[PDB]
Amino acid sequence: SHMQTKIQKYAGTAMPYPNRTDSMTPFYINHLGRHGARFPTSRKALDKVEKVLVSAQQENGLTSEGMALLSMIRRLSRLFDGQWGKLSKLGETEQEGIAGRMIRNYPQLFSNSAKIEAIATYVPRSINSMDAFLSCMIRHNPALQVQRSEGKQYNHILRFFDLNKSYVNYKEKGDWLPIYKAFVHKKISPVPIMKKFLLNPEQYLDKEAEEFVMALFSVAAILPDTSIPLNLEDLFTLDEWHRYWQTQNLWQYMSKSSAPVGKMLPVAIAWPLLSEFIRSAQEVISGKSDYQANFRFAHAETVIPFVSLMGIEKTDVQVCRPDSVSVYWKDYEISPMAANVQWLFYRDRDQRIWVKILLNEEAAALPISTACFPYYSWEKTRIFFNQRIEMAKKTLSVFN
Repeated sequence: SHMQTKIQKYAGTAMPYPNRTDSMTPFYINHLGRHGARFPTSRKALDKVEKVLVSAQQENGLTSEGMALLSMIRRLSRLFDGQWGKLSKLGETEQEGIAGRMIRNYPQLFSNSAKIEAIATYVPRSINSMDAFLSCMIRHNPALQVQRSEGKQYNHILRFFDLNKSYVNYKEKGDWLPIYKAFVHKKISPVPIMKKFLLNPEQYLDKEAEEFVMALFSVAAILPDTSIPLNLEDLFTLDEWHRYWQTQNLWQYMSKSSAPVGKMLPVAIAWPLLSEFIRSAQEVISGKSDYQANFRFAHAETVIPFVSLMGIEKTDVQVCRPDSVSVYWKDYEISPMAANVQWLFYRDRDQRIWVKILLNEEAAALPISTACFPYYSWEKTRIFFNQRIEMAKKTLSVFN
């Protein structure tokens, strides 16, 4: 159903990894993956919902469906306790699927004693995502050679967003914040939603009504990622989900991607990862290294600026009008749960190197020419990426 599939898209970066199917041969794969589907990282939204409903209960202010909602929220509070930020069973099976289709699509690459390396951040959901992925790989071919490592030593290429002080300030206090808040006031109409759950929804101040509804969307958006057999998606109409998504999509765009208000600073900070991608590929191409694949497990704030910095079409657009961002830039197409980028390298009969870019396992486009899409000349692509890195360094030089 197109309605239910649109509602899933409106979960934004909390969308579960989409459904993918099986199916020449690459000699190398260069990979970046976000962790799989996870529990919420913060109790703030759930607490806010429970607090508002509990006060309404003591005021005898709940509708029949509001009482049903409160009972559910108390249950979720018990089920989420001790589980915040953890990879879910669904998150493991997403990684098993991504690895599984890779192995079946390219059996020759991972055959015999092929060599692979994986790295992850120090964050458990990303370590455990790498392990679900690696376990699948080893199950299919126990003769793989496997190097596994993780931790803060990879902060420079996987958590660059924590290391640049101008970006940290921008993320926390930047000029995007008033724009986001104004956009929320325009998009979000709380009274229809609160009318389902609360008697006299009009007695609530606009700000607390907004905050309650925003929190409830947040709880409902993350529940499909937890492997808990409970659902809140029908609380909202398709239009209401659409409006909520528009606000969160704008937040991700402005805080983490190419919005004009960010002056490309949020994108520029990813250049060390793009540099390391090129370096690992060049060493395999030359023979200095003989890895068949490099895998990397990290975060949405790793993937989003990395994709924009590569210049994948429709991901680095600099949209001048906030209300237009949703038409041109879709975070669920870029960084859903388990979002991943794969560079597949090929050698043709004349020994020329070609690369194919997969974004969530579908061919992605670069703003350079090729006579045989989706394959790009590696020479052309490397030069293009090196120019992107040089641009990124210039951008960072203008913000200390």
